[PDB]
Amino acid sequence: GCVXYPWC
Repeated sequence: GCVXYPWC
């Protein structure tokens, strides 16, 4: 995933 943006 993306650190800060787990919805990415």
